[PDB]
Amino acid sequence: RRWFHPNITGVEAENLLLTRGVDGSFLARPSKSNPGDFTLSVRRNGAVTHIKIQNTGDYYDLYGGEKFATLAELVQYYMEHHGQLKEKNGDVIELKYPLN
Amino acid sequence: GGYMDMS
Repeated sequence: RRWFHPNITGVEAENLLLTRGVDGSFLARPSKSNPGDFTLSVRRNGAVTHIKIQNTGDYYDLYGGEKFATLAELVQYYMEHHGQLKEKNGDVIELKYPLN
Repeated sequence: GGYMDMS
């Protein structure tokens, strides 16, 4: 999957999304704080947000929400339902355009 | 980084 950025830092994710993206662009990359896991770096209102993806070994989810068997499945749900990712305080973060 | 609070 081309939105999957394997060896990229949150810093280079922000580099790419601010120079190569538009609002609504996103990518998944691996976690820094939790080695072996992933993170979604999404672009909203000219800045980048990072969302941790929970891999429980039984499913994937966004530490709450629908659960998925694969990462690409998760990304497709959120792409196909742009109202479904809300950040605690109500605000919606749309995953609209894969960065790549 | 600009990390969302997962909660």
